Amino acid sequence: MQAEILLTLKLQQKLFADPRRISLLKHIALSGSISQGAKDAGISYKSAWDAINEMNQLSEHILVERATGAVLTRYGQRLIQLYDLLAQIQQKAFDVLSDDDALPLNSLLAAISRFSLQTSARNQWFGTITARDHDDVQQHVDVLLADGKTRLKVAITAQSGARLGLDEGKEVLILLKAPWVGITQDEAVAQNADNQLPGIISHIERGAEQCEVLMALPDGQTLCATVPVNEATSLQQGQNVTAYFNADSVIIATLC
Amino acid sequence: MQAEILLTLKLQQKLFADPRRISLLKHIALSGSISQGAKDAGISYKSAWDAINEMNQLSEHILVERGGAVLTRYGQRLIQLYDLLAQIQQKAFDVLSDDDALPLNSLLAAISRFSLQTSARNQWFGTITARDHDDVQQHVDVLLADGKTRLKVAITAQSGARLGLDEGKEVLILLKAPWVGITQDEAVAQNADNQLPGIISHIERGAEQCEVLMALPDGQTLCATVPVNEATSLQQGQNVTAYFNADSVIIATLC
Ligand code: MOO
Ligand code: MOO
Ligand SMILES: [Cl-]
Repeated sequence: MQAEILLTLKLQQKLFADPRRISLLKHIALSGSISQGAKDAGISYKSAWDAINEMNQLSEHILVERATGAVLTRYGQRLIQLYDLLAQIQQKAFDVLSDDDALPLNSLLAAISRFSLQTSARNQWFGTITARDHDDVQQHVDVLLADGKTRLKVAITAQSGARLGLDEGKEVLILLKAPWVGITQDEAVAQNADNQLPGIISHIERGAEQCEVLMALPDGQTLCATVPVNEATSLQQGQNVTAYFNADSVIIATLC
Repeated sequence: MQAEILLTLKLQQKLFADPRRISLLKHIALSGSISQGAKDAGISYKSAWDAINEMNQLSEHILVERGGAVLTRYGQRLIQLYDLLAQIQQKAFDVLSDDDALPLNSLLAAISRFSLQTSARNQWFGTITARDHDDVQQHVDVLLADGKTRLKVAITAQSGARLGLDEGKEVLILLKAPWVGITQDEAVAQNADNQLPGIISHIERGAEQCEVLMALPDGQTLCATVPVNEATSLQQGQNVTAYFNADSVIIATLC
């Protein structure tokens, strides 16, 4: 149903971790024998003793000493935890980024966001940092959406701006939680916010305390916003509205 | 240390992709022919071929075609997916390549470290303990990785289902600084869906904004961006209560 990937780990032009090799380090921890491990995994205490004296060496920490004066070392234990994990990634990055005509939309950042974690934000957009100040506490950056026609002002702490490398040209991902988006026909109300997105209500579902207003954007895309009732009562479908939100109500996401 | 990660990819229990088959396909794209495309990589012009149609054998497609040989849409893709995965795994290694800095052996905690990075100054790992069925906006309750403090979050119904946010599900809590206030009027604190008592450890004053750092009983640090407007009585080493609402937090889960 799938395919199997094998993680080979080379350390300074040579070999360090082979699937069969990690199998040895694990079988030597469950057997506790210099050989029984080499045995419990298709090796002959040779490709095993040779792949170890050369594995302890290449490694910055002995992975298996003797017994008391075949036993491992904490670092040998972390190597197993590390590899196995590095093995899990593969499968998922592979399971995701899976294939074909069905899913695909952009590259690197756009593709990593596909297997990486996912957020509850109903509005996620890709853009590019076109500017940024240098306020000692809170800074503001300008983002030009992948549509090259939409501008947005976002605010983040300086420590954050510095670590994500939000410099000019940086490709980002705008995470806007539906509740941070307002809908209005009152161009005045929309114009008081830092961000405005014109559009028409393509759908409106009214709950008991909240309402999910879906807005069709000139893009074709849909902006989602959760508006209370005492604010989303006059709103109707097919109406020309304007989504608005302030710069401090947005999260940024970069690979850095 | 100073390590490279060569990636061996196999399907149907057979060598499908290999760094060499890739350099084979990449040079076929550079030279345009299998002929040169072979030497410019690693001999056997007279082998590469059964190796290219063996992959055309393993995928049912025809990775590479044929004056000379031109890659396919599936050939360049498979080339981009390998190289892509080649980076991902390289990073994953390097970011994680530590001596004692574990992501709680959680794919989540681990993935979060090398994959997309967010600007939220407050990110805590937790586990969903509950969730309602309200049609429009639901509410999930979280129990952080300290098994004590419970948070309450609000998400759209589609987000609740699309992520599988049910009991036991592991999540990462994203809380941007500006959505967190810090008071002492228990009336303000108790009024917010969320409240976390602490003690101010530092206060960065600015022309209009302040950056208050409160140390959580955890021993960590919560960060809030407070308008000097709402930071007139805030001082250092003071027992305060940080507060935020349920609809001001984003959840990040796996798949
Ligand atoms: O599901 Mo959200 O986090 O309200 O956009
Ligand atoms: O630095 Mo922020 O204000 O948590 O995105
Ligand atoms: Cl509701």
